[PDB]
Amino acid sequence: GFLSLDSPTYVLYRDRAEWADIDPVPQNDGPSPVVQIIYSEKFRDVYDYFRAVLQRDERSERAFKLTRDAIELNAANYTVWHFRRVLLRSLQKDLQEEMNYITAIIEEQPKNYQVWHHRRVLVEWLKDPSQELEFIADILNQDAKNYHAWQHRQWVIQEFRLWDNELQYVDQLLKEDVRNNSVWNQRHFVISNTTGYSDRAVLEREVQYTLEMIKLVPHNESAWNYLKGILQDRGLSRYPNLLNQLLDLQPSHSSPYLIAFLVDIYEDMLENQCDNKEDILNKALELCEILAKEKDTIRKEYWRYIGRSLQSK
Amino acid sequence: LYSLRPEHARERLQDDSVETVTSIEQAKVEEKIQEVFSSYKFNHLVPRLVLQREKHFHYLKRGLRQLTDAYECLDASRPWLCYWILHSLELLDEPIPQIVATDVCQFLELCQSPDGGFGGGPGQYPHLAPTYAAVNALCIIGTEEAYNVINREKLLQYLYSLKQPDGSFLMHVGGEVDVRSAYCAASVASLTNIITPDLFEGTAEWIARCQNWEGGIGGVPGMEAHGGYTFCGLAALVILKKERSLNLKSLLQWVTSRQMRFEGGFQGRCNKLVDGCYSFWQAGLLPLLHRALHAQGDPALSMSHWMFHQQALQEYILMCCQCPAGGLLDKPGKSRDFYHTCYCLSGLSIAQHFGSGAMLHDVVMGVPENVLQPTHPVYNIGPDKVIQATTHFLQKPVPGF
Ligand SMILES: CS(=O)(=O)N1CCC([C@H]2c3ccc(Cl)cc3C(N3CCNCC3)=Cc3cccnc32)CC1
Ligand SMILES: CC(C)=CCC/C(C)=C/CC/C(C)=C/COP(=O)(O)OP(=O)(O)O
Ligand SMILES: [Zn+2]
Repeated sequence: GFLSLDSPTYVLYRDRAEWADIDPVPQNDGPSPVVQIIYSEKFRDVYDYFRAVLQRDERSERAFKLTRDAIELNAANYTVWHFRRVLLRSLQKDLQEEMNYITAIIEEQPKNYQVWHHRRVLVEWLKDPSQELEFIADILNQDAKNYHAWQHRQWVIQEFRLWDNELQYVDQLLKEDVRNNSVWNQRHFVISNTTGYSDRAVLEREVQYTLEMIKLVPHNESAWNYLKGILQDRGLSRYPNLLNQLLDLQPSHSSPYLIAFLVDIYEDMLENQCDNKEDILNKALELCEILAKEKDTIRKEYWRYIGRSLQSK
Repeated sequence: LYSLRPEHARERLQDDSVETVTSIEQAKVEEKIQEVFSSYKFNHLVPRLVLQREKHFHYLKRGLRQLTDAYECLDASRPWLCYWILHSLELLDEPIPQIVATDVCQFLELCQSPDGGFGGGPGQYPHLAPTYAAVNALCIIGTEEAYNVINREKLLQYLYSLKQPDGSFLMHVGGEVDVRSAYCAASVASLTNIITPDLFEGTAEWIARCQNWEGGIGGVPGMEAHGGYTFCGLAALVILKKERSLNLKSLLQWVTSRQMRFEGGFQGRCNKLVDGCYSFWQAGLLPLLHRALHAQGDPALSMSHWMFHQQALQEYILMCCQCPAGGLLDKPGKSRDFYHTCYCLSGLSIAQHFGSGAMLHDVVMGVPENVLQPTHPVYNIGPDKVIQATTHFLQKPVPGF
């Protein structure tokens, strides 16, 4: 039986009968307070009693219900969450109910470390991950980039080892927003742990796919960072068609990303003793200067560092 | 002003007539920012970039004593409020009364646990974030009183109670794990000089597995590269003397791409929005990578500027991230808070102060009174505070066994 902090008939704990046996404990900020918070009086109230209960380490059902309000007033108070999760152990609370709870809390405020770490704990205790991918998807449906949701999602996938349908989920989201960089990351996560990018059949698919996505949204930096990300480990110089492929795009699908990916190719070719080391370089130094003077000035220091490096090898 | 310059319009988003939630929200931001730039080119006067010092001061003035119940959400992050505020004054070169100082100290003594470390407030369990915050606070005050507040011997004992087999650390007992802990740990252990030989054994390697296909670092192995964690990552290594455990080149190429070609400020991650605090988390990596690279005798490094458009960053901050009433902020339209005040300033400082051995080249946008004290790009406190604290604690010996 909980009485909602939002209930119109809510009564401060100092006016409750079931809590008269206990003296609340006011917080001690010392005699000369700094960054002192002038609490509301509902908040002061809840915590003065949390201090009391915590003080005498009262592992009771009322303490349990009190942590709920303490949490609702400041979901970021990790001491409360710790103590609460101590009561789950002592009072042997139905943890599947605790899931329902942490589920509501996360829904209402998903950018909180405590809330997710608390869910993680329940999941570990119950050793049950059956409802995680769905829960995460609902959160990610409200915020397709919630960093906690993804981090929690990878954790689940890699622990319970539930890979089989994730890359499918990744295609779903990229289709909903090809610029969701969290999804491209997720895509690389899924592959890096499933097949890897050695199987030419896969590298092919991905690179073909990525180039296609690039063609559709030329100025989508994620596709590019991904294209360079899956090829940079073996060296872009070992894919002779690639350079060509891109230069065809110069006119119809131009962007300063194309310009910069080329520099990366040239960079890697001098590194791997290409031929026309004289030629290729100037071409590379030209682009770096273009990027520095016109195409991508916000980072002239970088593109001017590049000529300057390739100027000494 | 680089941002008001005509051709700069051209650095406006090109969605390719293929809009997604991303391009849309990005479009909105640029739209508002533009209105800010064009506010000057509005049949009136000459653009005066001025750091509203007097106002940020008064803001920070009370914040150090009291906060409205609006800050009940930061009731578990008070050591931060001290740090954030008591560091913003530092950058403003404002003085920290010898009385308020003792208060801060006594307060932090209350936040400190009899089991090492500091809690988010009086009587809360110790947590590395608060611990980090508490320690910089104390070092910024730099008095032997402040120093003595820190219980070196149990602080180390705390660090071990959290250290993991794979090298990482927990943020607190039964808490979560991500690079923030590595940094907080390495930040306090080093300043207070309590770094044993096996405290951070295997951490450099764990940190390294956080760098992904993007070049940047994620919270944990497998995650998207993000400015906040990238700082904690690199900074942590610089402290551990292991920048090289990372692919510094992909990282550089990553952080540099993080600066917005139009707004001028940085984004915490690719295709994400601009944000004032990242003026320090993202931009801060440059001072760090300059060291790393240079320690490798990199011949292409510059004798005067960091590798990002320092000017654009200062214009973004000054024109877009500053509230009339006082305090800095995320972007226009957003509210002010000590967090952004602490980091838009720290960021500003970095973009206006360059170092590299004999090299010293400052770049101050607007009125020359816009110059802030310099900040150490690793601990993000005063170079002198760092130096003073370090030398002082080395008079003491690491909790020997
Ligand atoms: C209530 S406040 O406005 O003062 N406040 C907002 C919250 C901030 C808080 C935080 C808490 C939870 C999560 Cl998940 C992220 C963040 C964060 N993020 C940085 C990136 N942008 C989002 C926030 C930065 C950050 C860095 C150091 C200490 N606290 C925080 C402190 C300032
Ligand atoms: C020492 C220390 C504690 C450093 C703090 C590092 C830091 C800033 C943490 C990042 C937190 C995080 C998960 C970002 C996502 O928030 P968001 O998605 O709302 O913001 P975003 O869209 O810009 O990523
Ligand atoms: Zn921010």
